Amino acid sequence: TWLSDFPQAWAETGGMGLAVRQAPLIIPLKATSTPVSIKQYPMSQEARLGIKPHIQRLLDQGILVPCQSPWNTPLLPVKDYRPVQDLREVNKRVEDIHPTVPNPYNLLSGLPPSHQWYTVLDLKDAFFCLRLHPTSQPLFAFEWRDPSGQLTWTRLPQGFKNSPTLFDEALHRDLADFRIQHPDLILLQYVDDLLLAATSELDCQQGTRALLQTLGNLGYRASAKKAQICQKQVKYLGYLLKEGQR
DNA sequence: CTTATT
DNA sequence: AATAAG
Repeated sequence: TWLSDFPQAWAETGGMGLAVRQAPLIIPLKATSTPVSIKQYPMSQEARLGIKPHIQRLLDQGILVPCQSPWNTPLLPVKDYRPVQDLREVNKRVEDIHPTVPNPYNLLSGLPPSHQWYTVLDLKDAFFCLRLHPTSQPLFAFEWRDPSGQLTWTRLPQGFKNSPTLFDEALHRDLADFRIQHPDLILLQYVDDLLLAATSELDCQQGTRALLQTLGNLGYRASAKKAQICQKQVKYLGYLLKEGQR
């Protein structure tokens, strides 16, 4: 099965990803920025117990680490509890980058009628596959208490304004060669949502095998549960792709 | 929780 | 002078 043939490619069997070819990211600040330390609003025990096992898993995975930082932003006290960091004051102090992710409408314009066999993959915990340079880690620090200090991220965090664009650009670099090796396949990338299109069932099977092999080797992980493999009809970016339509 | 947006 | 999102 698709599961068995590519253990490394799937999130369910390959472990947490890590994009091994990508240098740890340095996050430039605006020219006038200085650190902001925002106090953590008190969190109820209910919310703290809800959040706690997620924090512990991330610590175990090395995605969070202890730190002491002059930066601090709050975790939401009401966040099915999973921690959500309010990074708006950090985002304001980080230098802007050009938004290079295409909007879905334009992206799908590059899908020709000749290619009507589809594979759709979504990468699991995509931002977390990208390492942050140690110099940039303190930027994203927050407080954590167990009724005691700060933690921060060692990977590109949720809620950071440039994460989608930086991920999209990193994956484009990592999939550049795949595109060159498979000139007859169509590959659409929208941050962590991928569409592979081919002219035949067999070509789509072979391409999908090569894409999974490649993604796994690079350190990314796709959702086996959500995967739509070699169908003439798929759901991609809120559209139903069918009979060359939409 | 905070904060931007008829 | 509810709303959606970090």
